[PDB]
Amino acid sequence: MSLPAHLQQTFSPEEIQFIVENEPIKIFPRITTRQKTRWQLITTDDKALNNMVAMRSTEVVLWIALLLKQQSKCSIVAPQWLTTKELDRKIQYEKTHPDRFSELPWNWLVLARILFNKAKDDFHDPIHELRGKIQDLREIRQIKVLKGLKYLNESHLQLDNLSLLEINELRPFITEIMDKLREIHTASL
Amino acid sequence: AVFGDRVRRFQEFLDTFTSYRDSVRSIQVYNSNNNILPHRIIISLDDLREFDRSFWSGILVEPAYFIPPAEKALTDLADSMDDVPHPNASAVSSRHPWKLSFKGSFGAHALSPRTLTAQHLNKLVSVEGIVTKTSLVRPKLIRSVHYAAKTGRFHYRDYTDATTTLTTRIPTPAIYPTEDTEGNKLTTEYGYSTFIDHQRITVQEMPEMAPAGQLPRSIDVILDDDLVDKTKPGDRVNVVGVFKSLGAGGMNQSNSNTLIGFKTLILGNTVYPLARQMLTDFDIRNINKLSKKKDIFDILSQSLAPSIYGHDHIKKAILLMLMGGVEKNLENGSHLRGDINILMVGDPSTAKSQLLRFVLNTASLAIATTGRGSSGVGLTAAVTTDRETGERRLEAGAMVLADRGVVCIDEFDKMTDVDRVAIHEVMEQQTVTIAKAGIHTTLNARCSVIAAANPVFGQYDVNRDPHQNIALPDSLLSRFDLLFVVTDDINEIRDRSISEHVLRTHRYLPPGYLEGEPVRSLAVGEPKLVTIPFLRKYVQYAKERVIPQLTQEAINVIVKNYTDLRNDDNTKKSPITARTLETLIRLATAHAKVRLSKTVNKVDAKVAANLLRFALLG
Amino acid sequence: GYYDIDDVLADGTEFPCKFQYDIPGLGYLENNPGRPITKNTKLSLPLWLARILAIVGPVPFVELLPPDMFSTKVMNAIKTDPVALDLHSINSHFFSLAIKWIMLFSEKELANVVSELLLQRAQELNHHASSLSIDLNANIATSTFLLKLEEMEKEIYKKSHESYKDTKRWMFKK
Amino acid sequence: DDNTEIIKSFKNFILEFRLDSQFIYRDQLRNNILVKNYSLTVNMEHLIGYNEDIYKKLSDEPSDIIPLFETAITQVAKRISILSLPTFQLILNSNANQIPLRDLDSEHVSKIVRLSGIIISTSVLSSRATYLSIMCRNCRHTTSITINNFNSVSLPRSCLNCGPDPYIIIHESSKFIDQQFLKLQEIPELVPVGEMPRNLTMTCDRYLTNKVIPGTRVTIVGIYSIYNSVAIRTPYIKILGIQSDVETSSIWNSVTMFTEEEEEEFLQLSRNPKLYEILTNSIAPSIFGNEDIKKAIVCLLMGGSKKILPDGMRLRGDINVLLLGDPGTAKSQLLKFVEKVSPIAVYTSGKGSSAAGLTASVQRDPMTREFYLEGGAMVLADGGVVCIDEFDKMRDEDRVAIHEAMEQQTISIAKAGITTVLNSRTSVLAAANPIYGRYDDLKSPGDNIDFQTTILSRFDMIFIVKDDHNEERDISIANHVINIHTGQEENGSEISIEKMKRYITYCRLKCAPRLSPQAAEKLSSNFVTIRKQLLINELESTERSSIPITIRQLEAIIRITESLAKLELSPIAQERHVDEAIRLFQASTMDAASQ
Amino acid sequence: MYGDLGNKLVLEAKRTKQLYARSNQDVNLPMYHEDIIRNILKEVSNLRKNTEYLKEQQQLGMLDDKVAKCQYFVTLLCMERNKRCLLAYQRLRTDILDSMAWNNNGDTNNLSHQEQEYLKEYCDLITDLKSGDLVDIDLSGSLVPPSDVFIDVRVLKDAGEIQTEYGVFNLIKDSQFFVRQSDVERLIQQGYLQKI
DNA sequence: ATCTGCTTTGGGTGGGTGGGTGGGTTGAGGCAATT
DNA sequence: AGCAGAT
Ligand SMILES: Nc1ncnc2c1ncn2[C@@H]1O[C@H](COP(=O)(O)OP(=O)(O)OP(=O)(O)O)[C@@H](O)[C@H]1O
Ligand SMILES: Nc1ncnc2c1ncn2[C@@H]1O[C@H](COP(=O)(O)OP(=O)(O)OP(=O)(O)O)[C@@H](O)[C@H]1O
Ligand SMILES: [Mg+2]
Ligand SMILES: [Mg+2]
Ligand SMILES: [Zn+2]
Repeated sequence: MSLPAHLQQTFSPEEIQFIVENEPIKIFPRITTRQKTRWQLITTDDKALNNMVAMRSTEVVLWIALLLKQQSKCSIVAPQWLTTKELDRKIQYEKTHPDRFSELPWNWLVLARILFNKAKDDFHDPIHELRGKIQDLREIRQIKVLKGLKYLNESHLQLDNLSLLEINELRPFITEIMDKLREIHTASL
Repeated sequence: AVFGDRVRRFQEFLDTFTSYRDSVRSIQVYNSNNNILPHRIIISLDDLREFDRSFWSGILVEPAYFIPPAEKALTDLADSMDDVPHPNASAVSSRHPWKLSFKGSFGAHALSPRTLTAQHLNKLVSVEGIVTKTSLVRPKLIRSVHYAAKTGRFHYRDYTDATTTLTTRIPTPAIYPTEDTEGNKLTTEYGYSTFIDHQRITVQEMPEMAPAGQLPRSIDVILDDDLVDKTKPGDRVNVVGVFKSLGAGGMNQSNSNTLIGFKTLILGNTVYPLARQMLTDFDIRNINKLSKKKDIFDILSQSLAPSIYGHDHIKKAILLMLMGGVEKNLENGSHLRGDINILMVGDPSTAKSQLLRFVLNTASLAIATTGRGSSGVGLTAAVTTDRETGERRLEAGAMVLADRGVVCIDEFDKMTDVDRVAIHEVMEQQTVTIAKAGIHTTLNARCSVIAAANPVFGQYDVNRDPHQNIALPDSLLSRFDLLFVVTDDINEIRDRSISEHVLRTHRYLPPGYLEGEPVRSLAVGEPKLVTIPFLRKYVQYAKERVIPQLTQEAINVIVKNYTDLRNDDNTKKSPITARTLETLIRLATAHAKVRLSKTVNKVDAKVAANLLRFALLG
Repeated sequence: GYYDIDDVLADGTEFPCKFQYDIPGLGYLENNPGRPITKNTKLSLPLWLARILAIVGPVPFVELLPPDMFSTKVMNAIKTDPVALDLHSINSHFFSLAIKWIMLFSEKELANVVSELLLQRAQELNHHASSLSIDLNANIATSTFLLKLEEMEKEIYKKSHESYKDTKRWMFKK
Repeated sequence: DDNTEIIKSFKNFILEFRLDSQFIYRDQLRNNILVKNYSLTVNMEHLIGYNEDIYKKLSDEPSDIIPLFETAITQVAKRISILSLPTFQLILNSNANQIPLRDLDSEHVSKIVRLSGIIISTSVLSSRATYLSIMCRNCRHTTSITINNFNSVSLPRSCLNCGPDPYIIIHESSKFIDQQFLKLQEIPELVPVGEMPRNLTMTCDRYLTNKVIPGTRVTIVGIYSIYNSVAIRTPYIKILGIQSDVETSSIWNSVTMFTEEEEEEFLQLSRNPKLYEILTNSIAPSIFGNEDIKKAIVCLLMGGSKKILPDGMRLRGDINVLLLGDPGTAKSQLLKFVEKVSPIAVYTSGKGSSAAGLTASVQRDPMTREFYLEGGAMVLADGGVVCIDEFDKMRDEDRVAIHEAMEQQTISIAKAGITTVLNSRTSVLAAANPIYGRYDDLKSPGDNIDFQTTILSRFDMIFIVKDDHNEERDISIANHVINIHTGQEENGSEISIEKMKRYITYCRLKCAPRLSPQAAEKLSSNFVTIRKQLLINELESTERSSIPITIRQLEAIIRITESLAKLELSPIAQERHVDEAIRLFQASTMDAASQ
Repeated sequence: MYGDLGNKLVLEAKRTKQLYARSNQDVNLPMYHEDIIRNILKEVSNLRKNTEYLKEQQQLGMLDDKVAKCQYFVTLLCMERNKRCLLAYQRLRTDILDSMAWNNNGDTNNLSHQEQEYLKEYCDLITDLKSGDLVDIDLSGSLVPPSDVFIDVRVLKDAGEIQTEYGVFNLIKDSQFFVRQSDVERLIQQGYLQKI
């Protein structure tokens, strides 16, 4: 009908990327738009863009930042959680707590993929090391998800600190299996 | 430590379920009254799973560490039950512990000889297949008891082997002790020693279940004590046991190969046949009610091979052959056979082979052979050597294996004279005489032969006499009760009918499948057409508990028919003889069997006469 | 659902039944047409007919006998090893008929058995759906397990496999 | 010392190897552990790219480093799947030049080699030890041993007084793996001048077992080594990888080995409106004319559909074709092509064959003195096609030994105690000559054919190919053959042998059409007319027809209809296929009978 | 029995759904099963005749209450089952037609005349919806989020100098453009352009 | 006088660079000569 | 286990 069958009840990875690209990020303008034309937006705030000064930290929407970076007119400042040391700490936290997920942002995978693809010269650590660390973290969280899937039931379930992309991956299996369990239980009464 | 705990846990299981206790008590009572039941108990794995999951999982995955405790617990229970006042010295010295046997549902351990791999070693498995070999039963020493005359006390010694127990122990050579610890002379007391029987069989994968272009595989099995002679070659069995490995497997420096694996085999716990149907009171009453019908013969005959058009009389003959006659042996020595042999000769594509295959599938026991695929030795028996003991013996052939059953011979005319002689002897005498390799014996082969042959020129010729049309000897021909000559005569109505029937048959779709889907257990213990299973039950019942006797009226009918038949101008496709009288009596007796009657009446004689007349004079 | 094709197919399976009255002119239910159907007759009717005949009729018109798909043997096989069991052969719409049966008779033993079977099977279902092949230059187990899946499990597996495949394609898109 | 460093190096390859943005081996390992396949297939071109030094070690001493790369894989697998598992198998892929089977000699001992051949025999699986638990006879001291299957191991000779060899294995605590033996014969073309083909013994482990069947061409990567059975050693190859063009696993079990992407191609090809023409043109592109025989060969390759009735009767689903004709007709070339296109096929000459050579033969093992059964041509071709050339030279007995296997598709044996009924579901494609070499029209048809009616009725379609001297056709054939001699369409009018073979496999394992009522009525009317036509022809001539028309021909027409339907993945066979089937039957068997 | 034809029709509907799911881009509705539907409706007609005969017999006949109830119940249930199967098949086909109508901006021999009329007036409805207050949005637009502003595209099939709303594009076969995705999104949808 | 060490039966848990004039002997299948 | 050899 109006909506394809693969977009029903769930989001596509491109939809998740679209959602992620509206969060603010920090950039270093390579131009001085501030006056001592003008941006006119309706979906976000435009004061920051109208007030830019060379080599001065400022915050804008992620998609505008990517558009500016495409023109070599801004250098994205990578988040603080995306350094080598922070990823080692998160890996250690995951290793020592088999029964819980680490406190990574809800967009760590998507943002990592976007920034590695687009801004390769804006990180202060070698890119290969960061890719390896993210891969390790993904494997640990996958083990934890596999172990936690054994507690599906006709009642609620809790998956704290699970990120958006992982939840999107698992939404069909979890929802349908739990729905069938609920249907059986309800038929029982 | 753990062993005692497990024995306690199994003892608590036997307490919770009282059926096993009742069975043990009944076995002991029956033994006391007395021929003798063995000390074996069948436990349901499902009940054990319901009771204690850990014990069930251990018995399925680590039987070595969990079966001996259960056997000991059962033996302790039985001993606590025993109340025999005076135990005989043999009984006191006897080493006869209670053995455990399993049933129920094996989830993923239900396998076949092809699917057994190294991953399944040291686990309880159930295997299905055909028994192809069977060694000779030889006693095996377990315990020896001696007597010291001077000291006046008995001693004993315990022996163990790799195949007599599930846990590895130090080997014990079978040398009997001769001197006491202090140097006294010891005399063995054989009457108080303990020996058990021992046999090894080979189970082969079912040929029809094999992959494409691969010959079936087999596995070796060991049966001890009361499981020794529960199977014979050619039987379909389901064997439960523990998959093991033996020997050093080339790890000893004597063998320099360095590329040979370990030996493997199964120690059986149970054997389950897959041949006789168990009749219920409902089945018996239904059989009787049907037999009271006046057209039961026609219904049963038509029910045979519903997918073959026509051939009513051949189907009737096949029914009478499945029922058989009555075997009589006289005091003087004459031994009259009660089996019916049938020969079909006709043009190509007349459904002879399909009738043979249907008889193969329906009959309780049936062996398949062809003309060019068989041999004289392969039909009677072969001389081989026993691997276990290295002793000369005989292996039964197709005719011997089919004793008290049926043997279907396809392409009877493509055999050789040397191979035809064996069948001639078997049909003439119903026995097999063997004189080879210093062996003299007489094997029993009491089977019914149903065969199909082609004329000499590949198509029956009406002009030429029957002798010129068939290449088989007259002596061999006289041994067939009914000779059916079937011709493919082109006709319009008949062709339309047969073509419509074939087209209808070719459009069948089995339930559980979609259109265009090409065609491809759960437990081990466990004018309307009559279904094949009910036909088998009817045949079993009738040929098991009916022995009709002749009566003067049937006698008059038979004598009149024989007299008229022999001296009649009309030519016969086969020559009348005194053997025709025996065939008439046999057919009448078989038809009486069909009706579940104790006497042969006029109707049976009139049916036999009509069948023989159709066979002889079309 | 009324328009759900799988449900329409499921409602068409045959269940054993036993009539309890004497109804002339109902032969077509039996093989023969145009003959009276005597009482205590045993015959297999489609679910959409048998259910309504069983609830409508005091003594209803028919009584539902235990189907061979919910027998003791099948339950024991389910409990022993759920993953290895071949559900497709027992019935291609096993779970739907099971839910309908539970609702009809409100029996909880079957409910618990079926729930445990479904959970244990779903574990392996996700194990297989999560496994995505790779091409180095530029299997058997997965196929044998797929052959055994029931229709509803086959839909769930397809959906999960497509979701995993889409996420992997997006993440490693050059 | 060095072993730990080598293990560390191979562990860093599995954790650091990325060609773009995907870790190929880390992800391959996780995906394999999830489906219970404890192995990793590594391409040696990737290892030569990470660090050439690691390849130098793996190639200089293969049986010492391969065991240290397996333990690295196991450690990485534990790190990836277990949040704090037997030793993992390593399967290798290489593109190095293939050494001919007969060129392997002392210069290649203990080296990685690649070679091709034909598998002629496979053994029953054995069990090799991987972890022994041992005990001492006297002092009862418990110990364990660990074994890798790479030979250059035995129980300790001295205990840890205790006499020599004091240790006995405790079996209920040991673990074993699977081992298989294979015989590899060299390809017929590679063989040197005037030499018999040579064999070579091979062994595979764990996940490389039950991967091949006798008679299939394979490519092998392994180690050419030696084992002592005086100062000579018998060579053998330790398999490290198997690659084959035949999906034997799909053929024995279900449908497998077809990717969804590969499966999509087959559906697209089936949707082609004129797939029949493409397949007909794709058979023997180098043989001119003979379109009807090529359509018959397409139908034979496709096969019908087999039915098992409730009462137990089985209906044959294969099609048998006979080619009778004059010399130079290209019957042998058609047979040699069909042997090469079919997934399973055997080419045999009726003269150089025997009753036991076909079917199965009884053989005695010289060691055990026990008779066993070995399959012949019809068993080796099970599930495929047998091409019996020179069908007229076969002896009467050897030909009679084929009736049951051709009709009932089973080989009943009763010899030397062995009593069984094997399975042989094969299609026979036979070529023969008339009595006088050329079909002489002057004499009656009963004089040109020495085959009996029984054997002939078993053939679905009989082609009596006659060579007529026509100037136009002769010029056309001359031009075609000269073009062949002096001289690639692949534009939707022809598909290569590989694609056609894969499509045959897919169709056979995916479709089994059924007749609709209209087709049944049509075929039934046609059978009545054909039988009447034989009777009118017979009444005219005293002689009894030499080519028969029995119920088997009706079943053959049904099989041809079903094969034509299956060709296009149509679950139902309609009249549009019945008409073609009737046309082919009239073009071959009624044509032969009319003369 | 009395629902075998409906079961066969629903099986064909299932096959149609499976084909639609498997197919990647090109979907063609199988030929409308006119024959099976004709047979089903004929069967419903005989069932109606049976109900009328039963009522007539009850009005003047020896029939009893229980027997009449049972037969009148078994006939009604059969009619209901046939109706359900028919409606399920038709609804599946209509859903695929809706999907096709939305995929285009707004062969046919397979469809029955009723389905042809349905599709025509449904496209009319879609265009009417597009004409309303949602004009600024291209309701039958692309459902993939916009990611890149400028894309490289290649002309897949030769055509004249098509004059789109956004401008003039000289669609020469085998020629590349550096343009904004928003402008050439329709041409990509039709197949005149490819993203590469 | 004591300690150290090899090899059977006969059989494939020694083999075919030890052979069959050192014994393990029927069954099947192919080939020449006889027909 | 009996017999063949080295300390
Ligand atoms: N009366 C019949 N009804 C149905 N099928 C028949 C009939 N007669 C022959 N056939 C068909 O004949 C086919 C093969 O013939 P069959 O093998 O039964 O003949 P046969 O008498 O053993 O021939 P031959 O002399 O070649 O050994 C079977 O598929 C069966 O379908
Ligand atoms: N279109 C063709 N028709 C006939 N022969 C051809 C054709 N193309 C090539 N040939 C030649 O046919 C020869 C092969 O012989 P062919 O297969 O025709 O013999 P046959 O008739 O089957 O056998 P025989 O002569 O023993 O009866 C090869 O030399 C090949 O070059
Ligand atoms: Mg036959
Ligand atoms: Mg030739
Ligand atoms: Zn010791």
